[PDB]
Amino acid sequence: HPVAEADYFEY
Amino acid sequence: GSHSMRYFYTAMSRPGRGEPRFIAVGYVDDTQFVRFDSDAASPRTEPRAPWIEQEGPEYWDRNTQIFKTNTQTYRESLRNLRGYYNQSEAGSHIIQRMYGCDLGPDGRLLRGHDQSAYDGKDYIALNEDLSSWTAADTAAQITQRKWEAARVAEQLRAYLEGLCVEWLRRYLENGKETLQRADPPKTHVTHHPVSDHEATLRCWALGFYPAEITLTWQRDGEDQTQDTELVETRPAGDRTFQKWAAVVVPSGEEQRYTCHVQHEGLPKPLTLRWEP
Amino acid sequence: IQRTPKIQVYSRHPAENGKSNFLNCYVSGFHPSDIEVDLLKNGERIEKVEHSDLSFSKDWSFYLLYYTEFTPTEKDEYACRVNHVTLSQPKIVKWDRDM
Repeated sequence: HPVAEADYFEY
Repeated sequence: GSHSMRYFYTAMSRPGRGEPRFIAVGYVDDTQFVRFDSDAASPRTEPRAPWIEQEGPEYWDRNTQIFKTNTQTYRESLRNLRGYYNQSEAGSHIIQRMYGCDLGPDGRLLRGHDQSAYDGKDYIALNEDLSSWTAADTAAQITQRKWEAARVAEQLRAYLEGLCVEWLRRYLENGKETLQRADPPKTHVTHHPVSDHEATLRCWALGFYPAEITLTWQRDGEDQTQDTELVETRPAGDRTFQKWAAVVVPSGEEQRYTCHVQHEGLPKPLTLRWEP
Repeated sequence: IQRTPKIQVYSRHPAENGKSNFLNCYVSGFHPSDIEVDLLKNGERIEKVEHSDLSFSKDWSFYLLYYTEFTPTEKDEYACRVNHVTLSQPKIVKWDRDM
């Protein structure tokens, strides 16, 4: 199962 | 044995040809088990191994939501990286990310990983401490600052030590007849004259899983690293892998050469020779 | 910035004439990811060729397996034809059952 990211995970 | 899970993301811009493609694939060891492709007619997470099919709709929906969200986020990230490198809007660029967890033979967490690249060059990586970052350049330092500000590392650590290991263990149990089965290489040595006084000895390994294998030639018990042609381990298409190692030897000297095979599937390492 | 593909052409099972098998072309070690791969039978493009999902190695280079069912014979020639941004023209690698 993959990790859930957020919008602040943006580079 | 030891086992790992990895997700591999590729986000690729293509100016003039629509928005950046996002594709994610998931692996346990050398077995792919899911894919998501934003260019698919109807993008959704799809199973790619029989043992994942038993997961319920909630699983597929969750995965698809995550990947759809990433499809958007990674497009913004591509825009951001373009700016960090003062690049023109004309060129295609690629963010790649690989992450996941490694288990030791006891099923315990060995270590976690989260690494990113931009246009094929290392960009930023989570350190083994799962707490700090290594940034490759002053652009990646901008990402690092952003990720430090947003405590991204803490969230990756939670995943890597938690969900990652938990799911990997589940997959290993569900797919135990394959994922926890090492198939040893089937081996033979072939002989092909290359001239009157040289011949090729090719040591073959076929039908093995997982892909990790060591295939070497020795002459009089000495490794022949420089004189050995070694092809990249290659997938057969039936889950197994193939590899060969070849040496060109003086005619008549064939019996001085031994092929040595190490594979998880082998309790005992093989020593093979040409058998005329 | 760019890495040219490695190419291997080979069969899934040991080749036996008149026995159905799979013809593989494995392209690997390339960057960026766009790549064109055709399997050829006596020089002509085979139509129904499938491929694996895009993934990459630890060094970030991409790899793909292209494959199709085939029945090798003594006289039919097979090959894999690859183009990539790094190649000025398509590269053809012939199927050699000893490779």
